Amino acid sequence: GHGPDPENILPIKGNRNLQFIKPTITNENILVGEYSYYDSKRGESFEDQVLYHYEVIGDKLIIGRFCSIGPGTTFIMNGANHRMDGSTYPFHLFRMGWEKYMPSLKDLPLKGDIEIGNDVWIGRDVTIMPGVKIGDGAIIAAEAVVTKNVAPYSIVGGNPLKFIRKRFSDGVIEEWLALQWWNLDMKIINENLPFIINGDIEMLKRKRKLL
Amino acid sequence: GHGPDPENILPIKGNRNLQFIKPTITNENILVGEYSYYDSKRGESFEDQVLYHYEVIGDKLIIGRFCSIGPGTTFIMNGANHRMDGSTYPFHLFRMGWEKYMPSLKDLPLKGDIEIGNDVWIGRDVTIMPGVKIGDGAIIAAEAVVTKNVAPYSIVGGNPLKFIRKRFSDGVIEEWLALQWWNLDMKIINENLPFIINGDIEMLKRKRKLLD
Amino acid sequence: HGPDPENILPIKGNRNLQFIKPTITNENILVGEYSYYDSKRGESFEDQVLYHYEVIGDKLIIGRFCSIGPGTTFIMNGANHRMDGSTYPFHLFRMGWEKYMPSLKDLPLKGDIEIGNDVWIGRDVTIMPGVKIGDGAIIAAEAVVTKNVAPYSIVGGNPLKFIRKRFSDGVIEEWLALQWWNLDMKIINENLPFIINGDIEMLKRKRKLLD
Ligand SMILES: [Cl-]
Ligand SMILES: [Cl-]
Ligand SMILES: [Cl-]
Ligand SMILES: [Cl-]
Ligand SMILES: [Cl-]
Ligand SMILES: [Cl-]
Ligand SMILES: [Cl-]
Ligand SMILES: [Cl-]
Ligand SMILES: [Cl-]
Ligand SMILES: [Cl-]
Ligand SMILES: [Cl-]
Ligand SMILES: [Mg+2]
Repeated sequence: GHGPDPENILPIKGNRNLQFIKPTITNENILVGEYSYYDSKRGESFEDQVLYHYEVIGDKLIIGRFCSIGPGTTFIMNGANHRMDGSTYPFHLFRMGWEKYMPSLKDLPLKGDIEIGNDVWIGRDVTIMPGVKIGDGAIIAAEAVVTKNVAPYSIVGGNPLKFIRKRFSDGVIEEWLALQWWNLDMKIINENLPFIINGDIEMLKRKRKLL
Repeated sequence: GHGPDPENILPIKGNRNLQFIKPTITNENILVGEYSYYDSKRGESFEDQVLYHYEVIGDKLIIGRFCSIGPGTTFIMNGANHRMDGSTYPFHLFRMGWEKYMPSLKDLPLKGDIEIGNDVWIGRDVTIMPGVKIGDGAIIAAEAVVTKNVAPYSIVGGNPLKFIRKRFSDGVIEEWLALQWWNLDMKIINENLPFIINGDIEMLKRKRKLLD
Repeated sequence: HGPDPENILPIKGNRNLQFIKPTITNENILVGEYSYYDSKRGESFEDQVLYHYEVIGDKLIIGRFCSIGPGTTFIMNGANHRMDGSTYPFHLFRMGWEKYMPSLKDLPLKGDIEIGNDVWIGRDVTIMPGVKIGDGAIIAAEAVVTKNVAPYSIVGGNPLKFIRKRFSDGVIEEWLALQWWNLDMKIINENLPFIINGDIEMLKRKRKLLD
């Protein structure tokens, strides 16, 4: 059985910062696929990086498989959102007669769930805004503030986020998105690792005898 | 008078991070209005977020009332601004003969006070540069670097700062600025609170027309 | 006359501002005299050098009399992954994947980070791999240096933007021809009132009688 145990929190026995995210999950509304890792700074858990995530709001954080999440990467959820109709001041938090002004969930600018695809490389100290969707194979530069959606297999970075370039031609991206090697069994992946790594997409298609 | 005590440092039960700024001010030249709060990370003091702030400079940091100041927000004052006529190296700091090369403040590029208005929402990890004016009701996006003045009731963000959009119409902004609910008595603030929150500016305008 | 460049803590009472050169213990880090690091809480400069691995052999070079603000980070080439297909570092987890380690040809290595002399680097700046920064250049705070920085130019932001040139083209050439940082400390101490007040025309007179 080539490969590490995806349920083993600390796969690299010399390393104590790099953690497989999935088996560390405790909270709800957080779904992280197998083999996705978080390379922490001082050993902090991935969930500590998830901020403003209140069960009451119901927003979710979805991360696909085989994702590289750099140290300091922050996920800002909808809890950070202030009401923008009149004053942005959350009077209700202080109570003492102001709890009657408790906002409804429909009074708040809810941006939705954060969805991160598979095989995603997220640079160091990246901050991710609420409602952001990130496509498979996407690359996010370090120190980037992801203020919008990121296309599959695209390189982006900066504050606010800027589109740098697309990794492969539009046709090639289609083939990767049609293949979805991350959803295959580990037996198949291990037998296809060379072509996945060197990006020989036209060999993977021969490897998978389709109809 | 309903509402929390503005003198109360930690006004929320079971919260050790969100603080009322004004009653924490120990240092000078930091003028912060009532109800303006700082939601700290590890419970750190607001003043610790104020950098390069030396008293003799008379450099002032002004913040209005009812401001939301996110965690990690730092305020860069003039202070340690190196000379830019030649070498930016601060020789005088190391002394041992170099102390005579202390820059005259006439030779220093002072930008002036940091002035932040009322009802301002500043996101997490924002950096604010010297001499920056921020108008009432503005919104600073998270991780932003304020390198320029921010117009009242506008949304800004980025590094360097970019203008995103205006919060409301020009006419509606004028109505808020003519209102100045933060400058009204707490009695009548509570009396207008349901409208201040849902943004019923038309009602607020009517209430103030009545108050003449 | 002046401070001792071999003194780790040049200022009495200051436990944060360090001379970088006498603190260096690791390899491939070359820092000139009088260049200092004004740390947040006393941390060593080397700790601000990230993804610096011996197996790559990339170097960090910094001239003399550089001001480096707190939180400044230097990102080296050990960060980037293979980008031909999957950016997932399989080889790290081993257990049958160690064979999939990428060669140097497979990696998008950007080279060495070279910073000149008399360079002012603001607080919380991040330096990307392969970046060259000219002499006298000023790096604004919070900036992410994603490209080369011309000598005596002011830059900042993420990604890096060009703000302005400090002096005219002629004056810049004159500073670059002067190189006061290469003069003997006896000569520098005689010219400090001119190095600081920027009066370079008087320096050209003085260098003429020196040459
Ligand atoms: Cl919760
Ligand atoms: Cl959604
Ligand atoms: Cl764009
Ligand atoms: Cl190959
Ligand atoms: Cl300037
Ligand atoms: Cl703009
Ligand atoms: Cl009153
Ligand atoms: Cl190493
Ligand atoms: Cl091996
Ligand atoms: Cl010498
Ligand atoms: Cl002078
Ligand atoms: Mg930018």
